[PDB]
Amino acid sequence: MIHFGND
Amino acid sequence: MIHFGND
Amino acid sequence: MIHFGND
Amino acid sequence: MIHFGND
Amino acid sequence: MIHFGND
Amino acid sequence: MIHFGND
Amino acid sequence: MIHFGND
Amino acid sequence: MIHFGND
Amino acid sequence: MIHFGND
Amino acid sequence: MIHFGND
Repeated sequence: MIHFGND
Repeated sequence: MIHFGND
Repeated sequence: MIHFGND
Repeated sequence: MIHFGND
Repeated sequence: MIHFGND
Repeated sequence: MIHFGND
Repeated sequence: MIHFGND
Repeated sequence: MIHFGND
Repeated sequence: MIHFGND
Repeated sequence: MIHFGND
């Protein structure tokens, strides 16, 4: 997985 | 998965 | 899956 | 699936 | 402007 | 403007 | 401006 | 501006 | 996994 | 500006 952004 | 954005 | 946007 | 937009 | 998607 | 989609 | 996605 | 994604 | 952003 | 991602 790749996440660009805040949790 | 790829997520561009906040959770 | 690919998501452009916020949850 | 591909989603352009917010949940 | 708001863009959900690639350029 | 709001764009849901690729350019 | 807000951009969710790659350039 | 806010950018979620690569240039 | 790769995360660009805060938890 | 805020950038989540690589240049």
